Amino acid sequence: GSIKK
Amino acid sequence: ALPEEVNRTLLQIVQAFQIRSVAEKALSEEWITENNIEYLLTFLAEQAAFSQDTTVAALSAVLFRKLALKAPITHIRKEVLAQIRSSLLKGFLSERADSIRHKLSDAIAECVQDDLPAWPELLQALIESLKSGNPNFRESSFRILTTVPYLITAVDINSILPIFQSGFTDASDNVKIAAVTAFVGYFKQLPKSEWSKLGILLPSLLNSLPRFLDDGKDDALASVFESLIELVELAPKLFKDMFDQIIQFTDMVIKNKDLEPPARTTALELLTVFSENAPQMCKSNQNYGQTLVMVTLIMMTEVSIDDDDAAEWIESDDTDDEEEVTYDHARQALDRVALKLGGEYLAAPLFQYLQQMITSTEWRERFAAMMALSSAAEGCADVLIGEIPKILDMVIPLINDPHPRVQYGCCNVLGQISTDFSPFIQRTAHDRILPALISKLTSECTSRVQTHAAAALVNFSEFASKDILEPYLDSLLTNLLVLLQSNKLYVQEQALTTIAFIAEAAKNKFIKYYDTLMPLLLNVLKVNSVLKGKCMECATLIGFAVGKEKFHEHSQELISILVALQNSDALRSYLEQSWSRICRILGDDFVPLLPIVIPPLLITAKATQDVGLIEEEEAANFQQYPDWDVVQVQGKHIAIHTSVLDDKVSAMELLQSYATLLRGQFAVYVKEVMEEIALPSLDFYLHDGVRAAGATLIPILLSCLLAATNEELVLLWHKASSKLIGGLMSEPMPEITQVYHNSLVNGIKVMGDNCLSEDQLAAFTKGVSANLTDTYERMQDDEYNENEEDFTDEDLLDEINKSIAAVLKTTNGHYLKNLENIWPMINTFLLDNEPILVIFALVVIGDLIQYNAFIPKVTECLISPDARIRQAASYIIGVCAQYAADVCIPTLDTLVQIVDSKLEENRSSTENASAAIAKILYAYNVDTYTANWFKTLPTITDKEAASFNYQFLSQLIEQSNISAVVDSVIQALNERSLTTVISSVKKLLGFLPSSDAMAIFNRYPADIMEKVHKWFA
Repeated sequence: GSIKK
Repeated sequence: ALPEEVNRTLLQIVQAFQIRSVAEKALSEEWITENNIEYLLTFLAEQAAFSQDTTVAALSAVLFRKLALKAPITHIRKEVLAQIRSSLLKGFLSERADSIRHKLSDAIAECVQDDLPAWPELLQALIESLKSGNPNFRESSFRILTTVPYLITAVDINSILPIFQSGFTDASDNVKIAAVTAFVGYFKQLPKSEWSKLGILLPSLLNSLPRFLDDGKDDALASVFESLIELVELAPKLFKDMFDQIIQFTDMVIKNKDLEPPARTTALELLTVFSENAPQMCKSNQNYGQTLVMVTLIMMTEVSIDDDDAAEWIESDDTDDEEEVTYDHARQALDRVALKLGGEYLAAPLFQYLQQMITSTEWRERFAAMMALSSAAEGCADVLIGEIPKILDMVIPLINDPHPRVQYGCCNVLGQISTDFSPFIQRTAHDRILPALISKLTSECTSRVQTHAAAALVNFSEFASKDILEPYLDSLLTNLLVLLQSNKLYVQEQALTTIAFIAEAAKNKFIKYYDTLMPLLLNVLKVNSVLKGKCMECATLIGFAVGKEKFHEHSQELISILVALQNSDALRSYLEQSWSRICRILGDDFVPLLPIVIPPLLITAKATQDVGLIEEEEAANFQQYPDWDVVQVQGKHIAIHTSVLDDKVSAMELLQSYATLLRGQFAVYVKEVMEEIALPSLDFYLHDGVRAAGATLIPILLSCLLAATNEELVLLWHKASSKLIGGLMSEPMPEITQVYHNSLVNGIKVMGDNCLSEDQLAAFTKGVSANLTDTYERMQDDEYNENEEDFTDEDLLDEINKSIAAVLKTTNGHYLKNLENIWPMINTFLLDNEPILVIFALVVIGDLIQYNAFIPKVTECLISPDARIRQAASYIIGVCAQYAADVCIPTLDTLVQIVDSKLEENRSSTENASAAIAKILYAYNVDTYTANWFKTLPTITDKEAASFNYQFLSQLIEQSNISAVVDSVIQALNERSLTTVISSVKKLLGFLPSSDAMAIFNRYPADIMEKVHKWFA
């Protein structure tokens, strides 16, 4: 539940 | 050519392919012998060539290919190989179906080998077939040139060049693809010394490209692009003088969005790959970066086609839309290029576009601007870290954009940059970022935007202090409680995860919020496995944050629910980490829970290599799955279940963490884990992760057993050390070799003195030799390529020095004898121009003296431009005077000069030289030399060097330097480099009246003065 590429 | 007898028998068998299995046995058991293999190969070659049945001819050609390797074709008599070759060739030139000529071509390829007598009938057959009016004849010829690239070397240069030039231009696209494939295949198979022979044909290839767009054959264009992508990875410099033409052509293809994605994505990949193989070439050309940025920005716009309201995107998962392919490729492309070329090259052309797109009335461009910055942020961090109020001045105003996906887009940036610009952005922009993200948690915004803002809060929290988060916590949590009440499952799940990692960062500052959140969490669990998994993760992370005592108010109930969940694959991992996290909380109180937790870990960690002896065709067919991989060992393929072995590693990592925490409490499992899991894992040759996990497991297991208690510990260590040693002279991966040596040191550290036997020490020397030999060979290895990443060699040589030092220590010297056998290789390192091998050799010699023909190079290394070499050399000279004069005293003013330096990069070197003075000055004990040494003080970086400088300083004791004497000690203590010269100093202050004694500390602040009194009298 995080923002990643 | 065969007796009529044999034909009917073999024809029946090949046709039969009860009736079938009888044929398979007959072939493999009877017809593949020294007495029958020649007849069989003769038969199959004839069937493939002359049989007018499709299946018989096809299978025979396939069978002939397979069995040609195994025989091998080398040990076949002359008269029969000639007949086989001639029949294969006759079949090739006859009328066969396309698929059969393909299989004939593959069969023919097995009959060409440097082993064998020359086959000039084939070369002349190919030359005429290349001129044939049948595309299949021309295609199959290039196919053979692809399989047997050395045939290209055989043809005269003035024939082979027009052949490829004709191939690139051929009216048939199948021929063109095969021609390009053969051309590139030439480069990936032959040495570079053969490259400047077809290399001159690249302009012909590039000039053939615009033809694909005219004929409207973008599908064939994609295939050629992929072959070109491979050529860039092999010989990028070949593209140098036509670089701009490549760039403009890829640009034209990508902008043409009436084309299908394959031509556009492969064109993008072609452009991208230049940055990964020729970074200097890309940087020397401003047109590349500008085109790359422009093209990726265009493709990132292609989202929500025929849906301007994004009414489909609003109503879906927080997962990615698999249909937005060009958008996905553009993101990864920009990211990959930015990582390679850096900010100072393409930050300016990027922002020149971002400034524009931010103000568009088309929301897709406003959205794209946010995603582009998100992708490029990491690679451009070296520049964008400094322009950090600038970026927020563009991004943050877009948070309230009328369109939801622009809002979503804005949250994504703040999230991504919270990671890439950490930890500086947390300390600096929390005042702007957190209020921005918090304002989007409100329930008036759409679900997708709330969720992504909550996701961004995880990124920010990861590197934010508890002191910084504290005034934001209540507002953060009240909002997330609302997200927790959503009817959309993915909003609930994100709310739990965000809360969990906010709590992790908050630590003890979260105890405030325990009483309100924990019952809400318990309620969720008591009633969607992803939900419960994230909920248990949230509960245990909160538990570690607030501490054991506070956690105990719900721990047992939480544990009972965990048990129900475990015995009821995302969930399995959530449950495992929860158990592991509870262990970190409870400490020794976790012991009664081991019978619940450990047995499933034991099972998974005992998984064997699921291998499948595989065959050519039904491979790649297995490659589809991410959980399967196939490789070749020595000729024959194999298929391996990678995921199963990954799960093995994960289980071993958990077993290791339990052992590390519990120490002696885990001793009961040591013997089982060592013999059934740790050591068998070293023989896992198709998965290096397992091998590494098995090695690191060893010293910690023995550490557990020693603390609890022994012949078993000795027996297990002897078994563990012997398999570690045996791995050194066999392990192919240099990365793994480092782990074994590191594992040995850690093992020796645990087991103590006399932990090795004579055999082991000798077999260890063998491994050290093979490791040094192969490292020297690899490091001793351009017209086509640009001029690191090889610290793999340096890190390997790093750990080897520590193993030698460890082995020397446990043997208390007696490894000196064994170590002489590899001095010839040691000597070469010392006298090689190459820094890494030089540093290694110097460090070894320093460890040697610790317990004639090297002083020449060491004194030369003293004045070296490299500080690492000066440090190692100085230590050698210093350690010489330590426990071993005709060199020390002469070099004593050399080291005076080297000392004169105090810079972070070279601070370590000048501190060893410093210490090297102090013990030349100790064994020989000049009073002007000491005065020189005194102004090298204090020593704050090197521990062992500082340890002695002050030892000597206390010998010169037990004027006006008294405050320089004291501060030298104060700075050493405060910088934690040294730790009773204190006793000596206090005596010096004793010979002065108090008023003069105290005033020395009249320059230190409260911080250090607090320590000073808990240091002295």
